[PDB]
Amino acid sequence: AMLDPLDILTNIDDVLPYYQAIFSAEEQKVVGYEVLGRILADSEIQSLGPFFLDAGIPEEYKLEVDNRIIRQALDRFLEADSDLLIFMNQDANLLMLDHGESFLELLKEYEAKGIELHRFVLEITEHNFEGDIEQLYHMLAYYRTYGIKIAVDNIGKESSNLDRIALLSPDLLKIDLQALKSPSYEHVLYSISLLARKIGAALLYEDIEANFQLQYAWRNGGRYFQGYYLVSPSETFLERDVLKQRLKTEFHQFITHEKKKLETVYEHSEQFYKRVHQAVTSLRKNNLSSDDDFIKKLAEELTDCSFRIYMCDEEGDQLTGNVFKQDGEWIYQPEYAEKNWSWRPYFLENIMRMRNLRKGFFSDLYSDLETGEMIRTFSYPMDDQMYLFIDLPYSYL
Amino acid sequence: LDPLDILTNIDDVLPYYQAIFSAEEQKVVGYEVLGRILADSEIQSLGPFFLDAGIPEEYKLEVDNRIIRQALDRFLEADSDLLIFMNQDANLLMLDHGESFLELLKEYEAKGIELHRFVLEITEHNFEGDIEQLYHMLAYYRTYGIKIAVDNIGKESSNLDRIALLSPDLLKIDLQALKSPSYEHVLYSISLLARKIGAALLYEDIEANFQLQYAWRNGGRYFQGYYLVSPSETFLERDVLKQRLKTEFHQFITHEKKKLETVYEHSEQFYKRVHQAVTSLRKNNLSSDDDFIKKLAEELTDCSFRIYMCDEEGDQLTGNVFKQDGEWIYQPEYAEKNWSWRPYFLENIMRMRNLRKGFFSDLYSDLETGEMIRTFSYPMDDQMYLFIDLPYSYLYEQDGLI
Repeated sequence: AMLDPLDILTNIDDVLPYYQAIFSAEEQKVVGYEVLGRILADSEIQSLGPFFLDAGIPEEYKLEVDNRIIRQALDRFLEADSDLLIFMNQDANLLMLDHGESFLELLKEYEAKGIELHRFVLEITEHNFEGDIEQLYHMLAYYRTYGIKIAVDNIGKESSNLDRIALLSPDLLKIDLQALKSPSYEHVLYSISLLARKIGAALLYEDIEANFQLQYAWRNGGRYFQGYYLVSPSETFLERDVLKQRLKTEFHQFITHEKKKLETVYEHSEQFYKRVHQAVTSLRKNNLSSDDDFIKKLAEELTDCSFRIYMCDEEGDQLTGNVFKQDGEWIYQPEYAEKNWSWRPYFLENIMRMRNLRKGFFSDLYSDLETGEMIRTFSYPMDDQMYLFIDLPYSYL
Repeated sequence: LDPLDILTNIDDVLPYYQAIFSAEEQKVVGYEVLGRILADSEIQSLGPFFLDAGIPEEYKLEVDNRIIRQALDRFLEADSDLLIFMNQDANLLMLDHGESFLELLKEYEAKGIELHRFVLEITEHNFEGDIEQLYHMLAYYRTYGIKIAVDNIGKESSNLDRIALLSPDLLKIDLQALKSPSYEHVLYSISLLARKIGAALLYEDIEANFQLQYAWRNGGRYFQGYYLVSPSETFLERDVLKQRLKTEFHQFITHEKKKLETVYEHSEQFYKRVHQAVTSLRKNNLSSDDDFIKKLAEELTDCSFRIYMCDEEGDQLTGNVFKQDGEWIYQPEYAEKNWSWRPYFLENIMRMRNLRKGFFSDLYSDLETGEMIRTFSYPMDDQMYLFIDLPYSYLYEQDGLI
């Protein structure tokens, strides 16, 4: 039914490369192309994808096929726009058979012909590589001295290891959104983008098929985009501005969606600090020496929109019980009035921030330690080196 | 030790324990259950035995069962709120889909140990089986209130997609490896994801001061190691270490307070320098934006290497001015590029437009130059925004900006 190894090795002259355009967030333009293996068989252009991913095929015959596709690709690039990036898949297991010399030579051959080496983006999967990371790293680090870029593919799929990835110090991380097709996957992208920001790697999102995938990509550090939604593979290079208009309008909308969401959260914060300021000022006029009193009085005076309320000093010591709210009613929890919270990620920073601003503010959304529901906590500066804290549920309106 | 010396002396086998410490109170919250054998009048590890590949599972399970039962017996005497950390081999566990082990757990549920006190530590590094099959029985175990800890995070088992899918109650981070480089960045991203999904961090193998320091500054909720308390055969007083930890953390707090304010102070003094420069250069001067930054660059020559301006939506209003090998250059092509996809970009505009002050970004890697930098963001008139990138050569000669 489908292609046989022998169908390809017999018809090696029919083999050709295809190209898929990669687009940028910056200029919403064609930044480069991925070179893909193809074959014209029985009046049909079909994929060499499985052929290269088949372990039954002797490796020497693979190189001879890949060699032809690459030489054609790079010939196409010679007579095109000289700043285009060239995205190529290479098997690191196959590449190591000679320490990547013949491949580097091939690339070195094209530099002399007219292609700067820094245009080459070499796509690789670290979890398919057997043998020492240190041995591979030095090769790629030697590769890097010529400006050859290293992309790492299929992040977090089978034996994917963030530590071995970070060490390879890649120029580019390739992310597919297949495990998105579901609440928790956006935190994964969020953490990845921040990691990539620290280690100095750009994010390319691939296999973008629908509009929501492009949005998720754009709002999680995506610098480069690829997929059917943008452009399918073809044997011809496209105009560099094909999708400029489409994408310019689509990004403006993302920008606008994101700005509004920030306005809302800020608006609700200012309109919450108001409710808390009035209550704090109106009740700190009455007998509540022990701070434990004030809390259970404050919890009642908020519009049934609290959760947990407690006070701390500048070194994170809780000198107040908890006033937990379950089923729209109070609970007093003296037990917690002896804990240190300086270990919590942003705690100390906030205390400091509150002595400068002299204003309250919300944290970002995070999972509540005891319940597990998404919350924000409002921090309020009290008189005499003290700080009020208010845990606050979803707002899943 | 021969596996035969262990198997025929199955009676000498015993559990040991290592305390795990709370961050809030500085007290013991549980004990990891460790396997030992008294052989030739000396306590020895059973680790080199549970690792051995030529010993059939029949026999590993026989020993494991003896240890666990003795330990849960010991727990039945101690405090009713102590956590029980048991490191269980996923392959051994999955031989019967966890059935028998859960059966073992239910028996002690019948004797008065609430299932929510159990912390099942899993190591997915070793797993030969179907991975979503394991997560299936792990999700099932959770329906009884059992807590799930994932092991070797950051190093061998460092996959975000997988942590999130399981969403475990605990992440155990080993700190031997520490003895920022790549590793600290990986831990940092894991730390964030954990705050978002509700997994507490347990730092184990703490055997020095800088490791305890590290755990505490990096969201560590629980701590374990030689530095704190070595493994013994007996439970300790629950406040055994409260005083040593209480003061040792105060040093950490004061060192961090001092560290946070020095950065904050520098940002303040930086803002004043830039405010003078802009207002001075812009006041009574009729020249365009691109000409303005070229002049700003020269005024700030000693502390920057890139300067450019953008509007409310991230559109760059100017080309770049760029300092390459000590001489400023002008790159017009950067005009009209959009930066809104960068993390924090729209958030920062929001902050500037409401705070009406400028500020330093945190340390991040410059994509072009390849060095750790900081960017300074400044709000100007007419909803315009100024960005000044600082070179590593400037940061390192300032106190505390790395």
